[PDB]
Amino acid sequence: YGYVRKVSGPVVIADGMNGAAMYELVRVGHDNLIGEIIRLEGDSATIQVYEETAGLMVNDPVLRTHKPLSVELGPGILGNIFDGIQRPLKTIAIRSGDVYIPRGVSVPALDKDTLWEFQPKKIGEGDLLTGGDLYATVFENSLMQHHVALPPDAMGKVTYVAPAGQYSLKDTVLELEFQGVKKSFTMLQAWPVRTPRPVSSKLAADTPLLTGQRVLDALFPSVLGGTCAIPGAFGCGKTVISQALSKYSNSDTVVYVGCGERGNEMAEVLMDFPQLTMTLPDGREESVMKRTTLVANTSNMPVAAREASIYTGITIAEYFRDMGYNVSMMADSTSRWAEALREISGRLAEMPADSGYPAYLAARLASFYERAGKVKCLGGPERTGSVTIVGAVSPPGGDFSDPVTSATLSIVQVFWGLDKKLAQRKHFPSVNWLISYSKYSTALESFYEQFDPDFINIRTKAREVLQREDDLNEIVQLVGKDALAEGDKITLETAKLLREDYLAQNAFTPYDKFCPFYKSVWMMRNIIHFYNLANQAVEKGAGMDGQKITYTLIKHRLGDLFYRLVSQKFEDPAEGEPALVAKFKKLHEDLTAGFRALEDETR
Amino acid sequence: LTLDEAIKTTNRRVNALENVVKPRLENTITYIKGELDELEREDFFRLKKIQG
Amino acid sequence: EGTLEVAMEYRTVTGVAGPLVILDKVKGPKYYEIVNIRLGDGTMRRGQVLEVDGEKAVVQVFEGTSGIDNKFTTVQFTGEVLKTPVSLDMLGRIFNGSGKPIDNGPPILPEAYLDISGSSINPSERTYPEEMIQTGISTIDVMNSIARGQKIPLFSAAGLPHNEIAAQICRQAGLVKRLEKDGEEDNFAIVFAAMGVNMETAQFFKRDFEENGSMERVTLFLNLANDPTIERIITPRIALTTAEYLAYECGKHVLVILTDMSSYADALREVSAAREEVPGRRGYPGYMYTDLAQIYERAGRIEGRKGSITQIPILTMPNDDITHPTPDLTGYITEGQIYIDRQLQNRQIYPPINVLPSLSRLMKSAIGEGMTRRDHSDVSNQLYANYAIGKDVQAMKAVVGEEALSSEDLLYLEFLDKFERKFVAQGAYDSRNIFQSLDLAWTLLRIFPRELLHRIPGKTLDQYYSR
Amino acid sequence: EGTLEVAMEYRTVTGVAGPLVILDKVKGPKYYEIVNIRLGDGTMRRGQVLEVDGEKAVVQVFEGTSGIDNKFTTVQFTGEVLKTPVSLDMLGRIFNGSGKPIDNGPPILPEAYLDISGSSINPSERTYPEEMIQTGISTIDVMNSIARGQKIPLFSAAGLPHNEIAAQICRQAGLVKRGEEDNFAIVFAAMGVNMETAQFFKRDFEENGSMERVTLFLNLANDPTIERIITPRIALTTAEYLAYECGKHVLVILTDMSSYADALREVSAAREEVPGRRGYPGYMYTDLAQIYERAGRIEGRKGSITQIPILTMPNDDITHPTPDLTGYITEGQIYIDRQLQNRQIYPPINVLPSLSRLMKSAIGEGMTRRDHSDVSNQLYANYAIGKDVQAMKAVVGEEALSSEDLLYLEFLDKFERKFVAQGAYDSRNIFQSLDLAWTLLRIFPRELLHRIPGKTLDQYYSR
Repeated sequence: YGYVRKVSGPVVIADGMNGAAMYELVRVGHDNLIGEIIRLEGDSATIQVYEETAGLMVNDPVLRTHKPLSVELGPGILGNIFDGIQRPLKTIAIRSGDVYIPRGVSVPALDKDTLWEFQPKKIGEGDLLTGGDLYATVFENSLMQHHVALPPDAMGKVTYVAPAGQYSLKDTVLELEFQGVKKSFTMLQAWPVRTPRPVSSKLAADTPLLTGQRVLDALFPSVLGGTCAIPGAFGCGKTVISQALSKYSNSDTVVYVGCGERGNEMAEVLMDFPQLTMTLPDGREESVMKRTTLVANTSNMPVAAREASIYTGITIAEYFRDMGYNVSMMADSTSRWAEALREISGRLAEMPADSGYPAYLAARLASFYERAGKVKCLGGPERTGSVTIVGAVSPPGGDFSDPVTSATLSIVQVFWGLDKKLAQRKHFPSVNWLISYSKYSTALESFYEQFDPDFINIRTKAREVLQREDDLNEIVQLVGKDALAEGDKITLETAKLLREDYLAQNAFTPYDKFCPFYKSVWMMRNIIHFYNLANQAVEKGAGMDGQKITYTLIKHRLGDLFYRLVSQKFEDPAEGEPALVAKFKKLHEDLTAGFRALEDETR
Repeated sequence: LTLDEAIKTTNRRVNALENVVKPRLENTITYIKGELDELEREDFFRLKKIQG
Repeated sequence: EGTLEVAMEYRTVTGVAGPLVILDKVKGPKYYEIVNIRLGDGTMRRGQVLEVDGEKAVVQVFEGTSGIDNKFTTVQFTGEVLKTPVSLDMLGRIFNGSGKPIDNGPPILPEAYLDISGSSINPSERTYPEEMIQTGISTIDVMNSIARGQKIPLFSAAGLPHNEIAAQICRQAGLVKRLEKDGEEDNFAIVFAAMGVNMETAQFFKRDFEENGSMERVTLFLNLANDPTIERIITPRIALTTAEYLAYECGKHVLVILTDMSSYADALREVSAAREEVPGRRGYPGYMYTDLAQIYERAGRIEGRKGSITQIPILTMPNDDITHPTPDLTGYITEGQIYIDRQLQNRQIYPPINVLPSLSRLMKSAIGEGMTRRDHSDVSNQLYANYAIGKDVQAMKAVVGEEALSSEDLLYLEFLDKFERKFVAQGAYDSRNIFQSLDLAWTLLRIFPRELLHRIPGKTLDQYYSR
Repeated sequence: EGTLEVAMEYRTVTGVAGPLVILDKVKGPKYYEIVNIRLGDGTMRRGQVLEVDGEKAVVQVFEGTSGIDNKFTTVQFTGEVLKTPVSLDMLGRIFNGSGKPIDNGPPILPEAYLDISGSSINPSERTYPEEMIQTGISTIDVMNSIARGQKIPLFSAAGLPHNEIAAQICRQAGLVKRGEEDNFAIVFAAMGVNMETAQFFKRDFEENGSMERVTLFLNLANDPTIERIITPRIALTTAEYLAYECGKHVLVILTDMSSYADALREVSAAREEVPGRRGYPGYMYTDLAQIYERAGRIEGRKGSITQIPILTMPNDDITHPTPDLTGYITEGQIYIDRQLQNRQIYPPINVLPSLSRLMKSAIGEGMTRRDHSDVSNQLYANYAIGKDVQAMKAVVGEEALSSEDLLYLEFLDKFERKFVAQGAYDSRNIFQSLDLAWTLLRIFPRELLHRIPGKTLDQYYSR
């Protein structure tokens, strides 16, 4: 229909493209490569080809699909690895034994032949259904409970509803008729990826995201449906944090997408999630892999498809959101997406506004982040889904003045600042307490109050202790280890304990793999209450000697209790909530009693 | 006591003040040049190509 | 007005790229002609004519360029510049970036249409700010006061609660003259325009103005980040035009809150890059100074009318700096600057205002015998000098040693401590009159000896040293 | 089969500038079609068509554009992307940067032509690295280990013995063996080396007796700069063929990774493209990925590719764009210290930044000991604290090191003296080294140890 005129890396110019509209999928060459209109000039148009463009020839056929970028968002996507264009990897490998990714394959997004146990809902014949109405639900697998919903922009009366039973995706289920015409629906639903899936109304989020890591859960929390940023300069390996969040989040579903991510990392994900199990209230062993979908394309894949990868990820997350579930997404190495934008715009000769990155960078990144949130879903019943976005912005050179980092930190709500210093010292979380900041503290105040009112006070005290520790470290480095005030020495103490015990998690040991929130609260309370007791002892000790000067002697005589404080992190959570709470109770009371008696002694 | 204080001040200066300021100067020079000069010349070249 | 003409309708779209469409064979195209774009699917988008040459015309599109095709896209030329509808009914309503209402209500029934970027006021007819308003914030009220018609931008960075303090200022807007001040005309009629704000911040602002009870007074224009960029370059202009009508032709004091000027500069850069012209500093368009001047200079008292406009545009330092073109040009234009300091935020002070860089050019005229006590200027000067000397003394004590610090050195450090502890710190809803704040400032000043208060004249000291 | 066709021969070169030759009136071009330009003098050289537009075609030659006439040079279109005749016989020989034989032997008889810049392994197909490698160096196997499929580079500034280290690793390379036909078949890329270093490599490999299983890809600096970029591609293509489609494990070595980056910057600047940091091309992350992101263990096949590049910090700064991108991509690093080299240590590895991201899977029950991870963690963490102790001693004095700091300083000194040092041919096995590693760990008090549990090392026994 159309023919190619110019080929320049990922960008391809086609002539005879008169009727083409922007962002319409297009088939290029005898191999029918995927492409999206980006710039149209005259009878010609510009196409970014998501596939590799090497080997094209002038006058290769160009075919219009007339449909914008679309993803088949039907059931069965859970637990499957999909490419940037959302092609099924496993089916491709099975169909063509060649492990190498073929070029020109047309595998459908989802198998048209799977039989799914379909359970129709309370819907009846002639009922007035609307867009987003859950006319039924289907079990993809254990803990899926996939809810088939009517696509938006659809309404009518139920002329025919299918009975319960196994169904192919070709099979029609609903046959609603709005304006007399009887339209038949099926499980397959295609969505223009660029246009967000509509919602009834966005709303504030007040359910905290439980990462299971002490530092992030307490110091810099995030709410479900929030927006987060992990810079993670080279050497930090942020992907371990992302994987830990995926494994031990409270989310209903995980959509992991890696743009520019290493292939080894996706291999690790797919080879370690199925064995790892999460315990639901029913308690049965269940594989996280079913809860997780992977939209990643490795760094070897063409860079034109980074944008398609991220948008397919976000639209799949939105689709799960409209189902009423709470889904969290990690977008590894969005800096690769920024480089993809720069490479694409470079060929278009668009003037580089800043450091090669095109001017319209903040706009696209802001759109991608703003798709996040917690919303009231459309249709019946009254679902309230949510999407949590936790992206990654790797700073080239480890400087946060980078344009991608600048825009992200400008538009992000909560920011977790990784640093090279803690990474070098093998701290492991490497979450710098200074630069990191959470704008969700005000929202989670109600949750904190209902859980434990003490949490906010001890949190503020811990922040003050850390800031004082930094200031005292600077002052000492300026002056020296001499002339250290006994109160200042006691402040630096238990701040070292905070850093060594509470702020660090092994992340590869059974005890530190997952930190429950209650034990985190207990541990912070123990540390800060030891600090408060030390301050009280400094206040009164039968003379300034026993009060504060003998803090060293206190450390000598309270050494067992201080060692218990530092070892409280070592205990595993498998002991159960009662065991942990009893141990923390006895530890806190023993510490208080020993401190008071020793403070009573000689004072 | 005075000699100890003075030696401490001098050692602190030589170990921290200059050893931090010199990296600051290097970073400032690197950022200034490799960002402003490079991007300004790139913009000028792109404009020249546009006119061409 | 005898006879009219119906708008032309061309189907020619010789070129579509970025946020722009290039129409051709368009005869008699005006500059800044407002065009309505009927797509093939039938959806309607509105845009502006960026430049005209021969039969060509570069048309920017407000709602984006994601559906245009040569065969079926049709565009109409209305033959006029943007004229937003305005009326007194525009109050108490929330509007999209382009001015389309989103309050689930009806569109504005216009009292008149006003061309955007309204007529330039004869400078010989302007007047200096006469009275000042009480901001409630101690740092703002005591130093760098805000006068009716003053242009005070709040300088902040990412993370700093500039939005929260903006909401607090909207809550605490009030007059101060001799503590005397229904006042429906005197009602501040806050016109809050935010561009490219996070949806969470949008809901925050909506709920904050809904709960404050000023919903019959305030008026919000929103252009969210996910909203198209081009819409953002008009939203503050719409806000300024609405404020100009509600103030000048409606006789009401009007306060304007513009949010995230860095976002506006981003939209300007995007438009310039899409048009592909010579860039300026940091690749920005060279006329960004003119745009900021035209967006700022539309405020101030006017001799012939009882109204006024006092605008507080919060600005985001991109890399927490000032040499960036946006803060630099804003300082060149705006007659003030209030700084929010990351160091203050690190010590967890809810208002992080650092008074040392903060300054109002018209503070001297703002303070008056009716407005404040006669010693108010002395308080400001003494606090400035004491804070500066205390910072220098703190640096000297750090380099030489805490013990080596003299008696006056410890006095200055103690003054810094009590200042940053009691003076700057204020509650989320602390709203105190200027007089008690000045009295507590005299307490802080009398902590220093009379001799050290050399900057203060002796008469003001005798008036308010012992008290 | 569809009938053959002979290549077109053009003469319509209509403009030359820089490294680019512009053609016109081309009938049916092809992107990245390899062209073999023949000049008027009769000499020939190759090049790639980097852009195709209309009937025009922009060609970037290989051997440079000098001596090309707009009315006598003839261009021929092979109509295919670059292909390297990979075959099993390629073992035990040497090749130029472009792959032409230089071992005074006949050209390779190909088993099958394979287009270089090969398609990515399906991500689902890729499998995690699980088996340790006996490089023949102690400090690498003891801590910051290597897995048979794991990529890890060697960081080393100019003037350091990193080339000698690479030669030692290549000659002492071997499987853990805890066979020979499928053993390590080392491919040794050489991206832009000095002639003296080239002779060094040739002599060392020939005399080592490992020439029965090692293929070199030498590329000197005198060679055309573009020919340098296709070298670490041809090398990886041959490695892929030998490992996945021929079975034997391959331990690929790339030298002067910075030289490849310099080759990229020069070519990109000639192409007048958008510059990243330091003027390097913006898409360098992609093109370093296409090089690095090839080593790994495909599931359907028993082969394995292991990647050991060698970088060179230009200004001795790890913040340079090339090491930054590498550390982003390459899954760990081995670091070489200039100060330790000044201290007259032959393997000057600095253990503070030397980490292996896949070491957690390299250790296990099949190999190493149950305390290997804990010993590595302690000897990796206490070294930093000892360095901080040394800094505090320097900024205060000798008496500043208290009863705890002095132990850290002594641990650092003994660690830099005994453990790190090794012979020029030392195959120090893991257990004998880990004994003295635990001795170093026990220099510090056996109970003051914070991170490690005492029971883990208690599983091991002294003597």
